[PDB]
Amino acid sequence: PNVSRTIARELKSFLLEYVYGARIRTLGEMNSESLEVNYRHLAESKAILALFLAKCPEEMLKIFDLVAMEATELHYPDYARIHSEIHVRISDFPTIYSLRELRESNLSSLVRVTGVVTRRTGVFPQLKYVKFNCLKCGSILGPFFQDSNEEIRISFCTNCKSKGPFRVNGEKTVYRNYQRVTLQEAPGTVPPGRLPRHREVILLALVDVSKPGEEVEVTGIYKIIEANSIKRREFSWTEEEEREFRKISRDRGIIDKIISSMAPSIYGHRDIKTAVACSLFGGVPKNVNGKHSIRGDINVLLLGDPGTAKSQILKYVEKTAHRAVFATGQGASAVGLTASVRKDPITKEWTLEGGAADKGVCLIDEFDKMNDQDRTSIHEAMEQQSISISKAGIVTTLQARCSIIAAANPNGGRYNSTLPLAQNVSLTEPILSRFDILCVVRDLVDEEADERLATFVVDSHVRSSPIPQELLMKYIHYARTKIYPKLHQMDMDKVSRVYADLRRESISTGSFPITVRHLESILRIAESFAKMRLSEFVSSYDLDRAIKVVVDSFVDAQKVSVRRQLRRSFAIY
Amino acid sequence: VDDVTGEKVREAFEQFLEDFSVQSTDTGEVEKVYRAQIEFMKIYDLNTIYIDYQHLSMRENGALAMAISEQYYRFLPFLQKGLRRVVRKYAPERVFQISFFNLPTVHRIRDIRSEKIGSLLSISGTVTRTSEVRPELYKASFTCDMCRAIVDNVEQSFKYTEPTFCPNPSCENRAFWTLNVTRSRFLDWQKVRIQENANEIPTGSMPRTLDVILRGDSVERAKPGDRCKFTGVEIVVPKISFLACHVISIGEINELKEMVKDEHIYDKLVRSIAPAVFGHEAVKKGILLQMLGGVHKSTVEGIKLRGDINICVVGDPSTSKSQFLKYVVGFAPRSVYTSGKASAGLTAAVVRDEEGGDYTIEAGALMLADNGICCIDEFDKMDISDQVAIHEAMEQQTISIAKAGIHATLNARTSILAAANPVGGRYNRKLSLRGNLNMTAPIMSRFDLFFVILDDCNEKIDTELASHIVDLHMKRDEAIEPPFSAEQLRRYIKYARTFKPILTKEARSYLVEKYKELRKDDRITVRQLESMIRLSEAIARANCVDEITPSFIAEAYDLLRQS
Repeated sequence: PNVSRTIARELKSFLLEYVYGARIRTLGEMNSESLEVNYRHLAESKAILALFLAKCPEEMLKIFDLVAMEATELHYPDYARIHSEIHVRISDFPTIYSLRELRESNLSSLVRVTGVVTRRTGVFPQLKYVKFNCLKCGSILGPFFQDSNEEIRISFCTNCKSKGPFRVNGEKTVYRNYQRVTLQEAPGTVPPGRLPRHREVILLALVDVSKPGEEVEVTGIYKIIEANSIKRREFSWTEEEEREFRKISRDRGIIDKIISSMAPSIYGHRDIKTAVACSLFGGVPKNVNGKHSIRGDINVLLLGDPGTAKSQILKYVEKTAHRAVFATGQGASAVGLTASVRKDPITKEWTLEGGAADKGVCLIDEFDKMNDQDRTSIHEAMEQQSISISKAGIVTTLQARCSIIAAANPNGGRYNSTLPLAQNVSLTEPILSRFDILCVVRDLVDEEADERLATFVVDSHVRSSPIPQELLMKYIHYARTKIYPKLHQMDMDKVSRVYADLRRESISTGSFPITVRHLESILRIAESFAKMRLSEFVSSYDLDRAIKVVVDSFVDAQKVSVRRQLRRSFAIY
Repeated sequence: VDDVTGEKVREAFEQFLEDFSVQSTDTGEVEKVYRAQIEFMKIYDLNTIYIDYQHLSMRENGALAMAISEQYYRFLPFLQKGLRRVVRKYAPERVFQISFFNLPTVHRIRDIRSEKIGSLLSISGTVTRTSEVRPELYKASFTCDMCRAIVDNVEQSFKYTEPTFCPNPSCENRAFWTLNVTRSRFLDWQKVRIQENANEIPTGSMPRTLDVILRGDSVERAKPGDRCKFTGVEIVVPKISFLACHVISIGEINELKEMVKDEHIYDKLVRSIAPAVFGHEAVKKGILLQMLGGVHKSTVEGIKLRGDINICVVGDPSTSKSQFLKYVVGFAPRSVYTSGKASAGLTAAVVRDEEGGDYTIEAGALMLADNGICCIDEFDKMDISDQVAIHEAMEQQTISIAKAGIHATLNARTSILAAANPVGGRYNRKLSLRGNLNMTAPIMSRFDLFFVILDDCNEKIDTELASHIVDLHMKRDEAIEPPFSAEQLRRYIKYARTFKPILTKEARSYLVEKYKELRKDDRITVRQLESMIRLSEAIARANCVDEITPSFIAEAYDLLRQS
């Protein structure tokens, strides 16, 4: 149509009257081909262009590249010798859709969707055109083939009129660059009972800038989604809820209220939920001059009798938290640590995908019942916050810095308290050393516990002071994405004095030692409590709760013969 | 011959849709609700209507339904054109889906012949596997070789078609038009696997499965591993496939009101749940209370709890404890039986599909039943992997499958009926249950009730048992006969299932003392307390009393004391 000719000259006058000169000089000097245009800018200028981009973006994209190349040609001479075409990046889409709202009415239009990328393919062959060799007469014939069907069977020759066997000739054929990533819905925003959907995305002209296993925002057209723009930056906090969170965090020591708000179904005890809350709230990751990456996550390990609740609590924690997936699994396990390089049968190739939480928390149930692959993958992810892929022609180190909450059972049911935890569990010491907190429950008897536990669990079943659940789960996302509390060298050296007592007393009476990882763990627990307290820095008494958390985990993980250590730690209790 | 019959049946269908409005105030006279249904969907524009076949069977003395019922594929565009004309005249991007439901006859997968090709059919069964939704071409926009003219081509659900003549006489060629996707409406197309139910399989036969196609907005509703009932059209695929339009999650009052007003119902119910077994009232009590559960709903936080009853039978060799196993599966429709020794499969195994080399989760023993009893014979000869898969499926009422990078968990509700035997067979009273059962604590936990059966020489009941065995060995004896049949017992089980009762304060005050009395015998923790709490609403539903009194929970306390 000639109506595009009055569209072209409109936006040609728009780019010289708005930041577009700085945008075109940055794409021209970086020899770049990506031009950035915000939707609000031209939408404030002309809403009819925004309506045309929302209705027919495929014919709207035939004007954009031409006027961008014309602006680059009169701004820079001979730019067509190196770069023939320059694309545009339509960002700032207001109506962000979900993957379950993708319907028949959203066809041939612009859509911004959130997701997680997996099984990414780079520069993998795509077909646009074909040819075919007819074997009977030995002739050539060719049509078209895009990116959705398998292939358009050709069975009728020109003059053979035969049903002979035909062969695929792609030795005169088109050149297609294909990078399709199977995007999935995030588990932190899926409704309960339903399953997350998945789609296939085409990436062209934007390959290997995306990270698998992370949240992503893609703006493209819907037909199979053909992505135009990618964004690796991304139930949220608002302005009306952020002032009341600081007002709630300033009054009445909210750490214990968050602990009491963690388990509404049962009474429990604070040793499981204190480790659970400090593991979900996490610490901060720090590096010195680009190296020495410390793990900011806290991996907790639960142990005890089978009757006691370990799965219900984990499930509740997962529901409460963002990007937390309860993978669990024993026999099912399959590919360990969600990271895998594998062949794919749809088009016969090699691909890499990190399964399903790079910032999230992964929940493992029945830790003692696994094979060699899923133990080694979680040992690599616990040793380092990354999983490397070094096969099928690809080498990629993906983020596996996810917190680990594992639950296990001992060999025989009973805890057998007259033996240490190393003889009790089947696991050894270096896989136990990655877990900083080892919480363990035991058995109990008198009327007191019978009067409280059964009444609280029957109160939880007869019904269909603490902090409410919605404000708590909004506070988790508000504190984990805005603050980073450091430490100041004013009086922190005193903990190096008390560690100097606490290390030495573990040799003379105990058998298992205390190392520098426990010091890193109590600094992470103290900064996690400072994160939950929403302070600027860690206080002096946060380390008191941190040393209490490490004493009732390490001393409780041993025999009854470390009983003198129950009173030896009473001076700092 | 149907070219002049199609316009007449289109006029009859639009007269059926035009002559029926809504006059349903004060439960008076009846008339169909279709015009208000179209007026309600006017805002949402989905056009995925539901028309009842029972409501269509009254016109022309059923003769309009019988003529449409055999020539459904030959009358379907006339029906959609009549629906299009009535929504074009009653109301001002256009796709349509007409769904029929509630057929009076339920047909199996083994009674499908070639005489019903093209007719409508009701197929019930269980879904084995599912295929991810893909766009259906439906209709495409072809462009000519020289005219560059648009042609709206309608596919016929067989294979990629192609026109023959250009409509504009600017050309008359037959060379390759080119396909176009802008002006071609696309509908999601899913292909799932339906299979024969476990209660209607012939003796020695194989449970033959079949693939059924589905379009419109009937997709993404059918959950895997759940008994389903489809209504559609038998369409051949170059194989005899099926097309469904309606999905549902499936799986007299004078007799029911007479049976809930008496007082001795429960005593005939404990001796009528297994009429072939002499003795063992406690095992019959647990089997009767293990069919119906309760109070699982939602915890005050947001997590679902284990509201089911787990039943496990143990004892010496050569008893009648497998007979219950043979009864449940012959009477309960939601019942899957496995041999146990010859068994991932239990916890829903993973199998690959070559289209995308993608995984699908087969239910197997663990997820086949919904609100039913999965019965595993020989529980102690199983491996460690399936028993930790059972434990992973039991801590939380869900099952997780981790394969090929994807992790998927789903809600499966089952009541495990575990038949076990000792390490030596003979049960010795010398030691505890743990050393004789020979299985670890966690897999020993989350079990509500254990039934230990010991035998010896006690002539007075033994002669009666042997006489009952030899009196049973005849052609359909009356000795076995129950006080009432299963005919009202099935609807009684369903009526007690949809009841949903609750506990009081006196029951909780007696329950805390009962938990102290159960813990005074000491393993016993919160799980056995949850098992007796779940058995309380099951015995409340079985006795059909809403607010529970502690006297009916006293029998459950005595049942726990008897074990």
